[PDB]
Amino acid sequence: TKCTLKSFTVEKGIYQTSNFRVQPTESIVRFPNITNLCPFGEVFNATRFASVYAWNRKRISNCVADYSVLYNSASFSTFKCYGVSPTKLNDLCFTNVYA
Amino acid sequence: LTGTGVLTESNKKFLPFQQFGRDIADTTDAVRDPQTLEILDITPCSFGGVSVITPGTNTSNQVAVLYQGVNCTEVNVFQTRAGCLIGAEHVNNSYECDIPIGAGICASYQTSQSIIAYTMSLGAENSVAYSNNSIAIPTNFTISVTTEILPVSMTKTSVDCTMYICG
Amino acid sequence: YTMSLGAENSVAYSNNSIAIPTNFTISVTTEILPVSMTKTSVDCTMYICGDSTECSNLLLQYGSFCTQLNRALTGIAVEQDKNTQEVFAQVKQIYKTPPIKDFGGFNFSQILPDPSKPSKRSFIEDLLFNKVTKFNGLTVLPPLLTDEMIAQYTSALLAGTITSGWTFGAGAALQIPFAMQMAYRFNGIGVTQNVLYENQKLIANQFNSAIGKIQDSLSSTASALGKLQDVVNQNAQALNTLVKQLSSNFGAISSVLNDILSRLDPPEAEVQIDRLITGRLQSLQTYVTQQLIRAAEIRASANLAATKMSECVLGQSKRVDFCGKGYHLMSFPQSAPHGVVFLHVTYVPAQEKNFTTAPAICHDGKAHFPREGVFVSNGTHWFVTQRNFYEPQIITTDNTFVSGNCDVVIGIVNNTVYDP
Amino acid sequence: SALGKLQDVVNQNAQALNTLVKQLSSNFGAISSVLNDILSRLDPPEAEVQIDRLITGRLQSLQTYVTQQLIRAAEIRASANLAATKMSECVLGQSKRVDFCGKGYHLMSFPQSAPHGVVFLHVTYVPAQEKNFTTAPAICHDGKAHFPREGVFVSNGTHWFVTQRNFYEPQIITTDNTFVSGNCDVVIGIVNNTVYDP
Ligand SMILES: *[C@@H]1O[C@H](CO)[C@@H](O)[C@H](O)[C@H]1NC(C)=O
Ligand SMILES: *[C@@H]1O[C@H](CO)[C@@H](O)[C@H](O)[C@H]1NC(C)=O
Ligand SMILES: *[C@@H]1O[C@H](CO)[C@@H](O)[C@H](O)[C@H]1NC(C)=O
Ligand SMILES: *[C@@H]1O[C@H](CO)[C@@H](O)[C@H](O)[C@H]1NC(C)=O
Ligand SMILES: *[C@@H]1O[C@H](CO)[C@@H](O)[C@H](O)[C@H]1NC(C)=O
Ligand SMILES: *[C@@H]1O[C@H](CO)[C@@H](O)[C@H](O)[C@H]1NC(C)=O
Ligand SMILES: *[C@@H]1O[C@H](CO)[C@@H](O)[C@H](O)[C@H]1NC(C)=O
Ligand SMILES: *[C@@H]1O[C@H](CO)[C@@H](O)[C@H](O)[C@H]1NC(C)=O
Ligand SMILES: *[C@@H]1O[C@H](CO)[C@@H](O)[C@H](O)[C@H]1NC(C)=O
Ligand SMILES: *[C@@H]1O[C@H](CO)[C@@H](O)[C@H](O)[C@H]1NC(C)=O
Ligand SMILES: *[C@@H]1O[C@H](CO)[C@@H](O)[C@H](O)[C@H]1NC(C)=O
Ligand SMILES: *[C@@H]1O[C@H](CO)[C@@H](O)[C@H](O)[C@H]1NC(C)=O
Ligand SMILES: *[C@@H]1O[C@H](CO)[C@@H](O)[C@H](O)[C@H]1NC(C)=O
Ligand SMILES: *[C@@H]1O[C@H](CO)[C@@H](O)[C@H](O)[C@H]1NC(C)=O
Ligand SMILES: *[C@@H]1O[C@H](CO)[C@@H](O)[C@H](O)[C@H]1NC(C)=O
Repeated sequence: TKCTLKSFTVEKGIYQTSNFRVQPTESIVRFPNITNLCPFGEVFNATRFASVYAWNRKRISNCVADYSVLYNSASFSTFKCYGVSPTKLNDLCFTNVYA
Repeated sequence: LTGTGVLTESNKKFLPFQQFGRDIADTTDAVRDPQTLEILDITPCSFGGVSVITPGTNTSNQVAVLYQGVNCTEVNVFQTRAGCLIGAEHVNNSYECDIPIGAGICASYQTSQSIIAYTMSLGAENSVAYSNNSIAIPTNFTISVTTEILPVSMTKTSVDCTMYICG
Repeated sequence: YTMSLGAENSVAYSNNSIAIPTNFTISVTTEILPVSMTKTSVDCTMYICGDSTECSNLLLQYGSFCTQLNRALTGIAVEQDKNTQEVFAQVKQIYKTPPIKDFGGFNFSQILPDPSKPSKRSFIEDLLFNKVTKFNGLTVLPPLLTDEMIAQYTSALLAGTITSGWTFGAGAALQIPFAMQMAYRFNGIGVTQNVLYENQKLIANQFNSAIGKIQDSLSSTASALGKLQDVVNQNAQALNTLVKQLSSNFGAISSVLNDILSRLDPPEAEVQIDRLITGRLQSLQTYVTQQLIRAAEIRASANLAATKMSECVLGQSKRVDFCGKGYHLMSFPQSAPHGVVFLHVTYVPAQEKNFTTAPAICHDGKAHFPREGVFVSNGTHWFVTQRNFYEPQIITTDNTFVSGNCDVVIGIVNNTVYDP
Repeated sequence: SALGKLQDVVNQNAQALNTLVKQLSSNFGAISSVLNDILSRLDPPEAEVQIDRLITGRLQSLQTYVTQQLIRAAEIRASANLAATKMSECVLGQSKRVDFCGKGYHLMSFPQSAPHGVVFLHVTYVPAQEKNFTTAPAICHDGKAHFPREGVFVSNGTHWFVTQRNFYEPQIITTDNTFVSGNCDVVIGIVNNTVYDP
């Protein structure tokens, strides 16, 4: 009370100092069962990409994607992320990604 | 979907295509387990408000703590409508309201000098002997001069922005 | 169509014509007055951030806005408490009604509490309460004076009124029969006490009929308490808007702080957190400003209600159209959710009659002016009656006073005064 | 503690001024809260944005302060109107409004100057030492009703007297302070008595 009132004397009355809040004990990482690692050797390590006006769009779903092995490979010049961060992406589940 | 809360069971019936869920205020209160098909219920963590009922520091340093919107189980003990007051005792008497707690409960520092919690009294219990042939005519009087203070004005201040914002 | 301002009446004005009423009617009205609102306490930090230390560290860079809003809300709560504390708690001793309830013929069954139901409000107050019917940082604080305490205050006020009149508001309550109390109420508006002492039965019947009509109207319709319902709806809409303002992006990527923290790194998410904080703070400041304006309006209404209580329930106000349309007689407060209801018992006139009047009369060369009343005629004879009730009395020397000769008064009849 | 409202107004004004002064210590997201330090350490490009953010923050704070000051000024205007009404109705006259100037029958008031306020000394008339009596609506002497003009018919147990309403002063029931209206079988509560004729 003396800290929230910024003084050393307190008169008779009721003062709302702070609030109560239970702290969490542990954390869960509940995720579904997924296999069939998404093939990145055909999207990146392909024979030859198409032209700019005829870019190839390939839908990929029902897989598990590891985005850390791409940035840490030190083989990509630019790895700019928009809307998301270069990290904190291996802990999220996407609905439908494109390439 | 991340966050914190008490994952308890529920009674609502999620449709086969429905996975997540919301409430009246568009707040997620129930989701589905990714592994199994059990319908959970995201109950928010326990939290509320804390109020410190204390007398003047010149009198004593004994204080009390009131937890607002709790059920005496989320934290000598008193279950009130405003909350659960831990630090005072519930007496059966009734005095004037010194420290308004809420819902009629009032706290005061009385003697064994401790903090008590009682119900405020609305005044004395008087009963006029009303009858069809009874009147009470006064036989004396007493002139009483009372005081009444009302503010008329305040300090005339003036804040120049061209000197406050940009010095 | 075009709204009509009212009926088209043409008063037959004349310098020798007067309309004195020959009857009356007791008409009890109803007035709704808000006294207080719901005491809310919006947690600034929990509303802006919601259990986020990274967001709190950025919110701390905006100054003492959190403390300012908390102090404003606390002041609003204390003000809403003191409003009802000054409106209802205007009596020191809690009076009670005697067991033998025979108030000269008046029936206060639905007004006074009854032991048939549990310890709660009376029948009319229960009807009023029945007709007016833990969050993301927005908690609700309970009022200090509970509904039972407000009901006990209203019952004590009713008992003190019925048993004393206005003597309980200036010191110690003085016992007095309700018949003599009504006689004093009538004498306070000019009407003599013999009218009441002769038509007490009719007046009690009219009062009971008015109370029954009020009860039937309150049981039939529910929009009678419009102001309280409007205040409740405004508060609920303000709270709902303040809650829904958390679903807006305010230019950020999303409105979910935890999702933003899980997706973007802190360096890039700092700007999004700042934008969300600015938006939520602007919304909360707008809410606090509107709440302060509404609290000032409610304080004005509560001051008006306390004035109308002190000057009309603890006494008899002589102000026109202040505590009832008509000649005010008495009033009874009734409890209401976040408000107060008054039963303004007024003295309304009835069918009048045309007579012939004169400013004075001259008997022996001197002008005789009416001391208390007015000179009226029925075509052949002249009588001095009251101003609000037709009671023809013989014009004697004890009812009029002589002041000068009858040569300067513009208009005077040559009547014949009677010397007892 | 008598001038509690005045002390509270002064404290609220002082707290508002102190908060308005202290709001200059926050940067509102800027690098620093010192405008001169920012201008001396940064180039004009970034200094423009820093000054814009500081101006936005300080303008929001000043607008909040002005809004609160307007609310308090409206409250003070209402209080001053009430005080002027009480002055005009109790110091320049005798108010008949119940509980308007003192708790009791208002007699007179005396104004007293106070810092940013006014103090009234409401002189009231509070009755005391009340005694129980037996009252009656009217009396009948010769078959005609008798109602008192101004007073109440009270009896000490054996004799009926007419006294004032706010002060016990018994007087013999005469025809001067009593009028006749009606009969003795239309009033509920008639009491047979003898009216004296001077
Ligand atoms: C999913 O995987 C877990 C181990 O990761 C395994 O125990 C479980 O049987 C699998 N199937 C289901 C339906 O959970
Ligand atoms: C693709 O080629 C890179 C070489 O830059 C190699 O590191 C990587 O393992 C290969 N496969 C995939 C799936 O990226
Ligand atoms: C479904 O609705 C019925 C009534 O419409 C209700 O009785 C039942 O409890 C509900 N079931 C739920 C909410 O699971
Ligand atoms: C919670 O508070 C209520 C209110 O009195 C009480 O009746 C109840 O026993 C408490 N505990 C639980 C588990 O409900
Ligand atoms: C009336 O009360 C006063 C005290 O206020 C006292 O001095 C006086 O004697 C009393 N008069 C009677 C008649 O009792
Ligand atoms: C007579 O009284 C009636 C109302 O009872 C009124 O409408 C009418 O104008 C009066 N006439 C005269 C001549 O006073
Ligand atoms: C006066 O009006 C009432 C109705 O409120 C009626 O009962 C009564 O008979 C009337 N009196 C006269 C004298 O007409
Ligand atoms: C008063 O009215 C109620 C209902 O309106 C009735 O039950 C009661 O008997 C009445 N009182 C008397 C004394 O008749
Ligand atoms: C007027 O009243 C008197 C007495 O009340 C009566 O004698 C007289 O006949 C009345 N005149 C008319 C025109 O009604
Ligand atoms: C009253 O009005 C009538 C009608 O106009 C007129 O003849 C008479 O002189 C007036 N009397 C007075 C005293 O004005
Ligand atoms: C009243 O009498 C006087 C004196 O005789 C006379 O002048 C006057 O006209 C009379 N008034 C009326 C209305 O007849
Ligand atoms: C009047 O009667 C009441 C109750 O009957 C009693 O309390 C009071 O003392 C009496 N007063 C006098 C002066 O006898
Ligand atoms: C009432 O007053 C009269 C007049 O003074 C007196 O004669 C009589 O004895 C008194 N009675 C009582 C009971 O005091
Ligand atoms: C006055 O009340 C008493 C007590 O109930 C009763 O006996 C008496 O008849 C009543 N008198 C009148 C006129 O109502
Ligand atoms: C008053 O006198 C009349 C005369 O007949 C009588 O009928 C009546 O009962 C008397 N009053 C009382 C209260 O005795």
